[PDB]
Amino acid sequence: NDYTSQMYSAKPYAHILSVPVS
Amino acid sequence: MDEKVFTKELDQWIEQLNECKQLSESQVKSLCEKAKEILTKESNVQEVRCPVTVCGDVHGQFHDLMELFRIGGKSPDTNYLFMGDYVDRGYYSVETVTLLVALKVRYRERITILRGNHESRQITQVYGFYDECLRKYGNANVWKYFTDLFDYLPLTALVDGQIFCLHGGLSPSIDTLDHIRALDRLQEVPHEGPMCDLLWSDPDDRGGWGISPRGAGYTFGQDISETFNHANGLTLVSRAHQLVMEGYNWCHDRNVVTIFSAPNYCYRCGNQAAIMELDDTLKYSFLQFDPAPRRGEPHVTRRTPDYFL
Amino acid sequence: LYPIAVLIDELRNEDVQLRLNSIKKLSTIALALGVERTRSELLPFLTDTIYDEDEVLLALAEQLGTFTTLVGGPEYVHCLLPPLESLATVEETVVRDKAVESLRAISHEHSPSDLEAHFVPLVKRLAGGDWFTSRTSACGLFSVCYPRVSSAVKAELRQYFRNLCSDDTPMVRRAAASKLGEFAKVLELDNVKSEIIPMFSNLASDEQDSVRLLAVEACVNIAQLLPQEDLEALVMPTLRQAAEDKSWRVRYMVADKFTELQKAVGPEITKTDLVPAFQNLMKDCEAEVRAAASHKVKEFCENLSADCRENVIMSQILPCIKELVSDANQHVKSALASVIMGLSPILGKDNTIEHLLPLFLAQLKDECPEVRLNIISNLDCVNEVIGIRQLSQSLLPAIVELAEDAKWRVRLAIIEYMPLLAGQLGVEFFDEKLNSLCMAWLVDHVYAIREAATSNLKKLVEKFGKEWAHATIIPKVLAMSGDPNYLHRMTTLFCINVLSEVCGQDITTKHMLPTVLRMAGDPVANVRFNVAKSLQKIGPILDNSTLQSEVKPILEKLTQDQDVDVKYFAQEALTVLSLA
Amino acid sequence: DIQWCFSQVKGAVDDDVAEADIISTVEFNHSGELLATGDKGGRVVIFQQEQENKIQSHSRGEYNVYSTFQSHEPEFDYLKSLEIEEKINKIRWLPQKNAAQFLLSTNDKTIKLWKISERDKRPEGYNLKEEDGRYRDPTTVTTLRVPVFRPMDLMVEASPRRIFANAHTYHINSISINSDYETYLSADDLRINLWHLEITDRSFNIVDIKPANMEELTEVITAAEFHPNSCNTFVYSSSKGTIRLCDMRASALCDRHSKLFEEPEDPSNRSFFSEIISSISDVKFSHSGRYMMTRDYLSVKIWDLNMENRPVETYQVHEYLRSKLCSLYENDCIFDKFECCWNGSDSVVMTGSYNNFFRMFDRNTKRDITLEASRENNKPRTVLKPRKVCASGKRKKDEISVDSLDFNKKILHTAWHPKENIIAVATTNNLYIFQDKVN
Repeated sequence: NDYTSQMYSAKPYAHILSVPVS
Repeated sequence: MDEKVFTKELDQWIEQLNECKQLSESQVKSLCEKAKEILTKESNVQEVRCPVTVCGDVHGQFHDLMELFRIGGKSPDTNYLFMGDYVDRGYYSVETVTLLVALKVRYRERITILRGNHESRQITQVYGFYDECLRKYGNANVWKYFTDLFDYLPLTALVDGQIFCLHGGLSPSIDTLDHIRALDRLQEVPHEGPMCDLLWSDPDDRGGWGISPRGAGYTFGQDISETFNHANGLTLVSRAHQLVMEGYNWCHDRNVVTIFSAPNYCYRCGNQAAIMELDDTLKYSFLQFDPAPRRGEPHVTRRTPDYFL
Repeated sequence: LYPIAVLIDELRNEDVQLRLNSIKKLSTIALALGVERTRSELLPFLTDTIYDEDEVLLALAEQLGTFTTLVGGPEYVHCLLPPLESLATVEETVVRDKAVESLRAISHEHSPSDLEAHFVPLVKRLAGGDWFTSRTSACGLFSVCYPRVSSAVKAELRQYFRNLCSDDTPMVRRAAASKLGEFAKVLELDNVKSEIIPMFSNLASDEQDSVRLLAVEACVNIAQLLPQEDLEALVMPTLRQAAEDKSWRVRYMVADKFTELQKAVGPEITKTDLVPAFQNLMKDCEAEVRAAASHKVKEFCENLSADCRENVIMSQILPCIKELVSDANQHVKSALASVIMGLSPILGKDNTIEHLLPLFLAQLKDECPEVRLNIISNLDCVNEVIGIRQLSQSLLPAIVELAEDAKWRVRLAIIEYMPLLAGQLGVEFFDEKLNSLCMAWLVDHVYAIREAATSNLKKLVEKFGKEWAHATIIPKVLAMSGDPNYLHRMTTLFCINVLSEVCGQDITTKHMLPTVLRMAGDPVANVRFNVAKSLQKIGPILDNSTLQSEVKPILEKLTQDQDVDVKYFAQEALTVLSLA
Repeated sequence: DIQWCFSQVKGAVDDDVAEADIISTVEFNHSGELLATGDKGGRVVIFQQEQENKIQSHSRGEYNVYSTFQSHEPEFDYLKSLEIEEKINKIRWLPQKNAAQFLLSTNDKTIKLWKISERDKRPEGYNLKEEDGRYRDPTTVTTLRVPVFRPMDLMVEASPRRIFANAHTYHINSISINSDYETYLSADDLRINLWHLEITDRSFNIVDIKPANMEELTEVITAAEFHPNSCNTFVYSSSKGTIRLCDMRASALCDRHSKLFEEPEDPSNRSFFSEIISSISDVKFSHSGRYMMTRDYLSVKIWDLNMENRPVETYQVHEYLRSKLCSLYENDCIFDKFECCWNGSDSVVMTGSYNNFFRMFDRNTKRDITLEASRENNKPRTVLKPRKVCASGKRKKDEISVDSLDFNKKILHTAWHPKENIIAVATTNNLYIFQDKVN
């Protein structure tokens, strides 16, 4: 069991997400 | 005597620049001095008469400027009225700015170039213009020449007293062009003050007053813009310096219009661009266009290349 | 003598440009020192100078190749071998190629005795070294030093070649497979059949594919040698194994070289074996293979057996094209449509209107403008054979639908193509249907389209003649010159400029001159100095009397306007026309 | 079984290194002589082996410095304008062409191509000046002599020969020379290009898994590779466990794979972290050509080119941390791009771990050791002693407790001499050269 309540892993490869412009 | 040889020299310079070839520092110095002695006469507010073809941000994208010239008629056949921003991330920013200033010097009546917010020594140093000058000229003299030249550029422009053109937005401390005539342009634009609002402020869809994210200027709302419009006896305000997907966008009950002239800004946003054609009857129009196909770029082509057959 | 000691101290330098423009004139320094001085002490300074860049060595290689006379001639040419050999080892491929070219060049200077004495051992050293760049550079020297040696040397060289074509690196192997054809060209026929075919097969069946895709060109150059009674016993199995390869690169390289394969192997073997392989290529799984194959359709059918040509064409090739036309990949249709036309003058009018015309109309209703562009540009073949009536009954939908869409590039393309269509179709149908499109373009929004139509007017008029011009061409534009916008007025002036020099002096003076004089009074200054430009351009065709009577006073007036640009241009006009 | 004996140390000697002192990649040559080491900031260094002086045979020479050259400078990409970095990600050695020794090199967004050559000659003399540089009179010249080459000391150089810049949107993280000395690839986090070694202005995108709407990112590429004997088999990894194996023969655009190695996840382990601890980190082939290791975060796994749904073997690196996973997530140590390396002949594997441990499992005898790199407790020609970790409180004078390991000295990158048994483990700031105990 673990208590960091969450259901995502976009943390390490963050810059692959939007960070789009300006 | 000197006028004829100078005109022929300028014609040669324009012809050479038309195929993306830079110049020497002596030529830049002479052209900058001539531009100084020409622009020292024009006041802050300039009344240019119709017809004219309003433009927008070019941001150093030389090929987009060439496409614009191929779309809206080659100079000096068609008048033009730019709104600054010849720097910040263009691939050929020096070529674009020298072409524009050469056209201004040779055709001091046909063309009129306003002042942009991004043409300040610190701003150009931060946003790659200084780097471009270093990597192309090998020194920083031409950058200093262009920066000191930038002071003489007029703030705004007028067309028959009805269509008002400026790079950015208005100011709360400014009410009419009579203060504009009183304001001095031979100084650096600060991060605060009425001139900063003239060059950095933006109109917003929401009401009230907001602070621009760029750290300078304050965003005027609908009410202030409308009060200015009906107070000064104008019909609409033409501005620039805001990226929009569809090229041009009406705003604030069609009072302020946003115009962009650098299609595919920063080569990634993939927007459109348009130029407000203005006729003798003052029936404004628009001519949307797409960025011209270029050559020499590193192509990430899904189609097979010639080395892998 | 001073510039000599100037240049000498520029070889040893620290600037690449100064070194370059000093090495460019090595012939001058050589003539300065002389033959003995050069051969004795200059070349040893050029042998070791491998501390340089691409273009420096690239120029030095050629310069050394061209020194065959400054060293003395065909007695000491074998003294330029150290520097070229030491160039043939660098990594930049262009330098290696220039060095090999210069070596092959100066090889024609050695005496056969000197050949066997020094050049052959150079080939042995280069083709036996360790640094595989040396072996790659040595692969391509046998062709120029083979024919003039003795028998035992020939056997030694063939042994070296066979030891090369079985190397353990892939680069040596591929750079030997390349020159396999040039080597086999000079080998005697019995030696060819005995030795070249085994190496050729071993290459064609190599473990790589970057090595297999050259055996096809090797096969062309070899099959152009053997007698007809052997192209099936020796070469054909390799080719049939190639045309079913597993790596699409070899299939491509087979397709792209199909017409030469046919020419070489001869119509018998073509009609026997190639057509099925051709269909198997055209029904491929990849895109580029079909692209090349379809692109090669016309010339293929145009060289078949003269007797059974129509039979085999109609029986085999047509269904493949009927499948291709309805493909989903753009480039395939774009390639096929542009080449399909060549079949009509060989199939005849009946089979044309039966089969070809259906898929012609199926093409003309495509969606990728490039397809319609190609199929419209390439209409002369069918127009020469079946008459343009049955096609012109339906071409107008295509042209009209094409010349009105959004992206102005395709409009510019169809405007570029309009003169060909007008000259190929006929004038009556033109003035009946299409004549409105040029007038609709002349007032288009996008300036580039306006200039395109401007030049199109000149091309069309010089094609037909000035009679149809003053019939259905100029008056309307002069009437249009009164638009509210100034751009269209300047456009009319542009058309007058581009038309005056061909529409006859009488017609100019009687029709357009009053229009120019009226336009000279336009309020906005742009039209006025453009009028000045137009008068400057049009002056020569006019008469001096007309100038003095009407033009000169207009120039004097225009030299007095409120602005300065029209003044400048009118001064230019008066100056270069002797109207001052 | 073999024994490992500390035999050298390099780099800084203290424990207060700056940022640009963190060894970030280590890659042996093809033969074994040279050994690159590109620590952060771009200071690629190159260690030559002291060749065997026939007077002493057993003592295979220690490593000496051979050259040094800055690779990448800081930068600002005004288009996005944030922080174009000066790291070194992946060094790779092209084979022997001539007396030079080429080598690729890559920061996060531009791949150079260096060259290491030797010079031992220079010109001495002039015709317009004397050696002093004091010009003679341009008329005093009467005879002409040509500069000649006279010997000198040995010297090296490193000139950037090509630059494959400006093609990837995201961050490059892999390189692989192909199989034919002509091409190579370089896979960013969503694309894959395929350059040609002598053309610096083109590329050929060959794999793209970018969804049209950038909201739903599910998989990202994490490592690519080619086959050391095949011309047309590249095996790029993924981020959810799968390892696709494309094939550049069927169709040019290899978006349609030809296999899918994928573990059928077991419900007996997935509690809160499998989706983040089951991400591949570096997929290496094997010198033979068949097997293909994939070091994930917690377990080396040896796949096979003829068994899709299952590995042939499996090993556990530091399985005693499956409980500590939670605390490890609290300082971003759960994200750590590890790496492995094969034997010279497919017999042994290895992989870095925490607190300066680097296990090496065994193929044939299934044994596994756990050494420890540390300058203090050893001297050249000593012998290392297999350590022993403990999960529970059974701490009897030969172990290190699980609650005492320092998750700050991570041995990420390692190497292995392509023929002999001279490994080179790269700690946070040093370049240990544990040599074998030759007998």
